[PDB]
Amino acid sequence: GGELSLVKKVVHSLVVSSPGKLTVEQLMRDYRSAAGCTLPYSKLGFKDAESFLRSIPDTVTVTGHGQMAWITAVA
Amino acid sequence: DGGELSLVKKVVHSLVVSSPLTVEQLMRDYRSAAGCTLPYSKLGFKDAESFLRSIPDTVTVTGHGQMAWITAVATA
Repeated sequence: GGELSLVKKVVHSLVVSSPGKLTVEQLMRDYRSAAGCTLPYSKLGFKDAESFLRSIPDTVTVTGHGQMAWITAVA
Repeated sequence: DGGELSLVKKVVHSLVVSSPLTVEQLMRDYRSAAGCTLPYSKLGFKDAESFLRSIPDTVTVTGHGQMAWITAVATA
């Protein structure tokens, strides 16, 4: 019910709805357009998008580092 | 649909219960909290009131315009 839980569901929907595997920068752009606001990693306490995404392994998997790191839905 | 509306609702409901709101004040509190404008335009509505009237599970609108009064809707 909390905001973290709701953000995790939006991220998951965006990853699953992308046919091809996503980069951090593409997911970032997808969230900004679909929500009208930047992926809220800072509001949730993290220094950058990759740090937040690495904090939710129950939702996504991060492979690599930086803008071009891969983001894939949890198995 | 992917969960974006439910996230806007939760932010809005938190802001309304945490006041003692006009539509104007809700929009400034939303801007101050989320760092973005209340996304009524992206959701297809012509103004904030029309968006807020579209989510009666979350708020109720009394009056019209930016000075309409916004109150929270109780959970089950």
